[PDB]
Amino acid sequence: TSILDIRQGPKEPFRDYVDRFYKTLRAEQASQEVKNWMTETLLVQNANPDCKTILKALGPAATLEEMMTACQGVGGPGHKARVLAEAMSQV
Amino acid sequence: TSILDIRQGPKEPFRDYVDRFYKTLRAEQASQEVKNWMTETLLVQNANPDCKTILKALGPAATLEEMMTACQGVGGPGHKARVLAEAMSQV
Amino acid sequence: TSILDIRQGPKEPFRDYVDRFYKTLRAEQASQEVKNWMTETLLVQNANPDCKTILKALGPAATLEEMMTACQGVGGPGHKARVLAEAMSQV
Amino acid sequence: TSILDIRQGPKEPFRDYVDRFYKTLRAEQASQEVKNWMTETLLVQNANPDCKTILKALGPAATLEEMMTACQGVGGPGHKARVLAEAMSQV
Amino acid sequence: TSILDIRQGPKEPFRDYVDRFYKTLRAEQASQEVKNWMTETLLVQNANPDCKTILKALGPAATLEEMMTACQGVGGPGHKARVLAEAMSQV
Amino acid sequence: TSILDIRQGPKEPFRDYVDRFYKTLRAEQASQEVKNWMTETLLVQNANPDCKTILKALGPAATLEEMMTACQGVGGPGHKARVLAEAMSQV
Ligand SMILES: O=P(O)(O)O[C@H]1[C@H](OP(=O)(O)O)[C@@H](OP(=O)(O)O)[C@H](OP(=O)(O)O)[C@@H](OP(=O)(O)O)[C@H]1OP(=O)(O)O
Repeated sequence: TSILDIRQGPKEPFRDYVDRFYKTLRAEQASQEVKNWMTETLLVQNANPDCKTILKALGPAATLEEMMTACQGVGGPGHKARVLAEAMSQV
Repeated sequence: TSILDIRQGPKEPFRDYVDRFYKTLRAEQASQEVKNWMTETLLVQNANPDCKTILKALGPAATLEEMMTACQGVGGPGHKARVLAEAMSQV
Repeated sequence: TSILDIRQGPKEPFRDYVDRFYKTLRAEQASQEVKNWMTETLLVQNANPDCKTILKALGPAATLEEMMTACQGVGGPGHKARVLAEAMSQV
Repeated sequence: TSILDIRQGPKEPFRDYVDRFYKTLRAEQASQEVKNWMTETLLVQNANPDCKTILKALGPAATLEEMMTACQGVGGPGHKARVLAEAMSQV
Repeated sequence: TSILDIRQGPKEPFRDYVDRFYKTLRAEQASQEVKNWMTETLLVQNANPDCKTILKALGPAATLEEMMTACQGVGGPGHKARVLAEAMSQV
Repeated sequence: TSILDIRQGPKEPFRDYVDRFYKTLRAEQASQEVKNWMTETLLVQNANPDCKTILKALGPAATLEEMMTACQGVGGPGHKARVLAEAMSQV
């Protein structure tokens, strides 16, 4: 069980993914700075596309609470209705 | 396990979220007034968007039974059909 | 675990909700008449909107078998298709 | 646990419902003829609407294998697509 | 637990159904030729309609790997979208 | 439990499928080169159609991280909305 393998499922909510991410990070053989850099790269690098869109919309300099607050709607009725409406609109 | 971390899932019903909220609140090192203020801030602050819409519609001075009664339809067939209909209508 | 807290989930079928309702009612400190009045008030008062619509359509003087028979379709394919069709029709 | 209480869930497949029906019937205090009559009344009487439609379409003199074969499509993609198409068509 | 009772659920994937089919077949009191004939009759006879369509499309002289390969898409997004599109098209 | 039997479910995410694939591969009686060839044939050969489309789009010379990164969106809201939009568009 390594940190590079923690990938977000297509239907897994973002909070469970980040929970598994830090849980695996606490059990990884690496220094503190390396764990911080992994937090700044792999946590967003290994997300699902539906959340990588919103996380890419927040841009850099976004805190963890802002990311989780911005992605906790993915999956819910409003987000699915909006995504389907945009898909039918553009196609 | 802290109180600031209890966040509502995108598909979790509101009643389970408030149940976990008070369950974690009973096991938090804080005075009574602090627990009341946390109840008045974090419970609505850390909800999912689909319920934050209705809770924002009820406005302040709304009791817990009014919130739970107003949000227990989120997820059900009628709410999903209405949200999808509005999404197709505006887009 | 009190009787006032038994609320129907947005996706829970009506039969499971009434099962939990009577199960909790048998373990509540109240007289027989009080349990009957609770059966006549809270069981319909604390239902989800999708079932409160049909239970409101049956009106008073409706037996338990009539309620459960009228609400056991909520969630199924026909009910979801009809609700979505009405939502698209009115919007 | 009585036989009159075995009701089909809105999303439960017909085979699980009839399995619970006969399982409860084997543990009911009634004679053989009474169990046969219960099989001929309650098994179809206490089904969900989506299956009561097809079972009503088969009419009487239909065997158990014909009922289960006719209702094992309820829930699947084809049945949901057809029901939704008819709902959008009539509304 | 007999072999005639193993029926595919409306939402069960074909691989789980055939797994239960052979698992029950190994524990059935019948000769080898009888088990082969049961494999050639009941495995396709007792499938759900959504898979009986594709298995009927493959025709006879189709191997097990061809059946499972042809039916492993039932349920997935592409198959549901195609079935719904055809349902809306014909209705 | 053989390696030829590990097939991806219609709703199983790709990461769970490849996890079971390597887990079963580590417990298979075969040399290293044979396990590598099995990795280069069966892992893509025995996928579901929704992922075989994207894996066929990546073409050969694609690494495992590229495959998993390209298929982790299958199932999510965006992929389902896009597939449904294309299905309604072509039909
Ligand atoms: O009433 P159901 O037949 O069980 O329909 C559900 C429902 O889909 P729809 O509301 O779009 O019909 C779920 O949607 P949610 O609101 O839970 O999001 C969806 O789950 P996904 O969100 O993952 O799409 C799930 O689909 P799946 O089979 O892929 O789990 C699908 O169930 P059926 O596909 O069995 O209809």
